[PDB]
Amino acid sequence: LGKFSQTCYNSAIQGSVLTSTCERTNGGYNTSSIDLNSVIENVDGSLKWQGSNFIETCRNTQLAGSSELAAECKTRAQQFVSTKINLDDHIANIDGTLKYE
Amino acid sequence: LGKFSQTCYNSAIQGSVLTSTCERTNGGYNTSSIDLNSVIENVDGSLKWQGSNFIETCRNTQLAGSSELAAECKTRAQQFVSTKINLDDHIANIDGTLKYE
Repeated sequence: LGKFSQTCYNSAIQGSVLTSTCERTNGGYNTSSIDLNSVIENVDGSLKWQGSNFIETCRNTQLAGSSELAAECKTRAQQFVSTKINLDDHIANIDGTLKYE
Repeated sequence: LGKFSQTCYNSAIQGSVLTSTCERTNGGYNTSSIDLNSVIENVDGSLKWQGSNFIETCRNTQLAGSSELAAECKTRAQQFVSTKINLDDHIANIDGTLKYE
């Protein structure tokens, strides 16, 4: 997975766009770029690799306790993980209607 | 932030949709549902709160060395902090072109 920099060089970032000159399988080089905006995100100040849609990659979603979303979610290696998240962290009651904050 | 469960009852998860009977600012009960699909994501098997669009909430992006993207990104409390991520984690050279895997 990854490791572009081992066989590429003259790399540059301009905003979210990475450009690099990379060795071809059968010889010679090619310059290309990739826009990282759809795959990297800012999570509370940290750059992180964007995850997947949970309805697509998790099964058996259900409420655990009174406030927790639980599911079995796939790793990038297709192993299932038992996982919980507390909806009380960012889900509020505003005047009777559920809202995110 | 949050704490919907202190003032809501009969809470239900249907797929990505959360439903609850909630208390209203000035009495009575409200029933709302909210879709968690846009605010929670599956990160490597873990349910996590989804972050922000990076080019919209970060600045001063640069490549630090051969493969580290460095930036200043805004935290939830609106402060800029320094952060980096290793592009070699998921950016590959596929026959001379840059690809995410």
